[PDB]
Amino acid sequence: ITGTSTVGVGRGVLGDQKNINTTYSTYYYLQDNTRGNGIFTYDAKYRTTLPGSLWADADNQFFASYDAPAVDAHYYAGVTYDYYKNVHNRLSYDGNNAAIRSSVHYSQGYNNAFWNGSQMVYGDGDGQTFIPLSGGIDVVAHELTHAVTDYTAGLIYQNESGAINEAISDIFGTLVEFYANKNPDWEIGEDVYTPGISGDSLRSMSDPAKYGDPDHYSKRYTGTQDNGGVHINSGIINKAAYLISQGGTHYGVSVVGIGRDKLGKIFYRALTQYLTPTSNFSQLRAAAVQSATDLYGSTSQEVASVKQAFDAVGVK
Ligand SMILES: [Ca+2]
Ligand SMILES: [Ca+2]
Ligand SMILES: [Ca+2]
Ligand SMILES: [Ca+2]
Ligand SMILES: [Zn+2]
Repeated sequence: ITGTSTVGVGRGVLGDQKNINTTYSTYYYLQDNTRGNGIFTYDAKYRTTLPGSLWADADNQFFASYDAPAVDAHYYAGVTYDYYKNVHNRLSYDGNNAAIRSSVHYSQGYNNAFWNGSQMVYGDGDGQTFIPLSGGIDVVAHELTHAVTDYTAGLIYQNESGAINEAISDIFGTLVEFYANKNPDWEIGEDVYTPGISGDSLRSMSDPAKYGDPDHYSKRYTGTQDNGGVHINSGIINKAAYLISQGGTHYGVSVVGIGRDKLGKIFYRALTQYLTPTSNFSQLRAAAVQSATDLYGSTSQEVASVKQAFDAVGVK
């Protein structure tokens, strides 16, 4: 809507206070005009009809429990936009400042968050397995990254290409978590997963096997569930990414880490310049090696580490 840009204050899912960009026109709306064509957050009101109604508030103060998921979805979408703009010089997910839209309070006791091809959607969780999903910055970044992938490589959401699609979202979800410096780690969804259990997460990039996911190509899932194991086989690529950044010896293969910044630069280039809709793991390796070569030279330590990481997880 048309109005005056202002700043409100509220509390997120984890109870932390933060300032959020809003728009004033009779009511204060969760519409951030400071980033691209805007960031809009909607209330789905426990229904499944999307996007719902643009979030309206009477006093620009968002401290009600019902407001929490909206505050975080709005705020973290902004942080993710900042990451892509400042680190990769990319304006929004389409590269042309497309408006970012998110809906919270989707359905009832819904334990998922997703990108539906046009916007992000967040459930409130059942309170046991998950609390409002927008409370996890890696979750929000994971979802917005699916939008970036759709507009670039376009990796089909099935089998190996789908696993790469998933890994890319976990990788950048984690890099954004580090960018915001919000208790960063290499775990996925730890902030909103099982509030009654501390120290766990949905997936682990440092050690995928901790939750039963494969950490080597020889252990890849070949079944039909989960669209050919897109959330399972992503562990193989997540482990490779972790090794490239942090280093380590996996299955007897030693990798010299090159850091998170270079990991991001290599994978962003691979994603935007070399990957295609049907790329498989072997092609991802080729794309990553070529990207590192473009950026650091064929005889660089960076290229060497990329090769070692993929060798470690069995991807030739
Ligand atoms: Ca209020
Ligand atoms: Ca964390
Ligand atoms: Ca995390
Ligand atoms: Ca937990
Ligand atoms: Zn995903």
